[PDB]
Amino acid sequence: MLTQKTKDIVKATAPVLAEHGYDIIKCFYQRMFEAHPELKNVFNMAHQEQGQQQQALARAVYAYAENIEDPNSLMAVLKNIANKHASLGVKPEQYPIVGEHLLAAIKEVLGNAATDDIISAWAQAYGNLADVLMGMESELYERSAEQPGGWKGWRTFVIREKRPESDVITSFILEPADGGPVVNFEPGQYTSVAIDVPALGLQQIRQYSLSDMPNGRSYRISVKREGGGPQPPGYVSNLLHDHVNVGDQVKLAAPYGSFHIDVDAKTPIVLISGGVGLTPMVSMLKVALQAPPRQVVFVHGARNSAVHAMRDRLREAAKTYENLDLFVFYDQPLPEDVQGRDYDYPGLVDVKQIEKSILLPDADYYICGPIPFMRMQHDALKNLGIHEARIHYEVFGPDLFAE
Ligand SMILES: Cc1cc2nc3c(=O)[nH]c(=O)nc-3n(C[C@H](O)[C@H](O)[C@H](O)COP(=O)(O)OP(=O)(O)OC[C@H]3O[C@@H](n4cnc5c(N)ncnc54)[C@H](O)[C@@H]3O)c2cc1C
Ligand code: HEM
Ligand SMILES: Clc1ccc(CO[C@@H](Cn2ccnc2)c2ccc(Cl)cc2Cl)cc1
Repeated sequence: MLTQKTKDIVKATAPVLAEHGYDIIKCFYQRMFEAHPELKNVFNMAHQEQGQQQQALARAVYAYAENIEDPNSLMAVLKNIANKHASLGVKPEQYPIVGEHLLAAIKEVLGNAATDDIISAWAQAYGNLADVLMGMESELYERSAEQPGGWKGWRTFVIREKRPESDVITSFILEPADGGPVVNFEPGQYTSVAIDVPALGLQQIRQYSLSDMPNGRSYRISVKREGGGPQPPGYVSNLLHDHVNVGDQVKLAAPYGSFHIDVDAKTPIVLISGGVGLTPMVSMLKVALQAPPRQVVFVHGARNSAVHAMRDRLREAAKTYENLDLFVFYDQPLPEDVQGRDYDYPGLVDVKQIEKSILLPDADYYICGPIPFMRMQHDALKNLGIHEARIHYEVFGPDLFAE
């Protein structure tokens, strides 16, 4: 537990760590993987190769230092991290490993600036946080294990169905190879696919939102091909698209995540998604639609019809259910796409254009999609006067972003 003096050093030195983030990250991974190559099966080996994490790291040390006197705010984001670590299968015995290399890295990068006081302070902060996280991750592991259909670590699943949803998004329906029940989850939650990457000669792990409702038998994920156009292709998403088929096997983690609807609630929901960001919205849609009433506004932005996933299914849903409003935005509509017919509005999702349809009293708003899309939606919702507490978001990447 941290003395006042220790927290003050953290507050005074976080900028130094954030400034040297690139070199630290680079040194940390060089050291850790030399000591423990096997850890390369748990981390992302694309990472580009570390840029996104430097951003994450810079934001994370600042926010930590900015909230070190407020344990409640700190507990909340720790929960999101525990959930992500639980999904990856992070183990208490790995905490001393990360710690040594992180500290050895920080020390080697700061060199002369790495005083005893400073190294002592971040080392205590590493330990304080390690403790909290391990306890949270353990409690999450036990809760999955004990529930009907639950498990710890990886369970083998077989692909039963593989269906294209658009040019770029394909669904996979998964049943356990053992043939038993699967655990319940909250709409909005994710699994993690663990699979061997031939090009890498390594296992890689990626999160995917569970895109259908709980049924007790199977899970659905819906995967966007992260393809070419100067940028290198994604590892796992291309692998699922081209090389995984009906009858092949993957490993899955139990459902985790802190982004979801309260199923027992009867208050309304506004579901705002961009592109593949729709995947957890569909699960929330399908659940909320049973039980009086409940009231769902499904607001989706896509490029056009070619890349619009689940297009015919949502359209049919909007004419079968009185409690569902559908609003579709097309950013660059194809010539065969016609407004007032195949989509509602052109351009980006803009909540002002449907303001009275979305501002249901004491609603909950849920946002998923690319970061600038989420800032944009968050901002717009906040200019209508919705309380920060009523806006919920999930990042398809590290972070900690639109915090
Ligand atoms: C909570 C959560 C939920 C998610 N839900 C979904 C979902 O429902 N559906 C879905 O499709 N995805 C979802 N994702 C995203 C998904 O987990 C993966 O990040 C995504 O599928 C890409 O993985 P990959 O292995 O294909 O790409 P990686 O190999 O991990 O590469 C990542 C990206 O960087 C690019 N890149 C790689 N190398 C470079 C380079 N050196 N220079 C520049 N760019 C580079 C790649 O093209 C790719 O777009 C979710 C993520 C999270 C965190
Ligand atoms: C105090 C110790 C730790 C802290 C504060 C910490 C914090 C974080 C944070 C902030 C993230 C990003 C969360 C997200 O993407 O939503 C993360 C991700 C991650 N952590 Fe930790 N973590 C710690 C320890 C560990 C340990 C011990 C392991 C064991 C291998 C580990 C493995 C990972 C992995 C694999 C990711 C995902 C990043 C990626 O995509 O590669 N972490 N952690
Ligand atoms: Cl200089 C420094 C100071 C504090 C941390 C704190 O956390 C580190 C270690 N780590 C990695 C995975 N899990 C934990 C980290 C977190 C998140 C991300 Cl996205 C990258 C990193 Cl490196 C890291 C470098």
